[PDB]
Amino acid sequence: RGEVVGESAEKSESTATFAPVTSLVRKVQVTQRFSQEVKWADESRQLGVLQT
Amino acid sequence: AVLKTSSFQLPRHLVPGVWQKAQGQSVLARLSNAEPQEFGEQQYMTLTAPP
Repeated sequence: RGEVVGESAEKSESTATFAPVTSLVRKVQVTQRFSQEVKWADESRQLGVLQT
Repeated sequence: AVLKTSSFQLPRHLVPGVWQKAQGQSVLARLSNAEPQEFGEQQYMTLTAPP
């Protein structure tokens, strides 16, 4: 902040202040399990279940 | 006494290949032709009694 002063008034000390901030790191996974038969049923009948 | 070969304990000679008893193959694969199929249970229609 600025200040107003007379011709010999004492000038004050005033400074910016700073802080750091840090990210976190978040690891995400999705796993889906199915029987070998679901691959055969899907790719024979063209179900589109695996693509879904 | 005299030097016998039993003192050396010589290794036996391996002979190549394997001896096997035979195994019978599938009879159903010889007696019934395989039809083409798609994965899953088939269904067949049968006459049970005539008029």
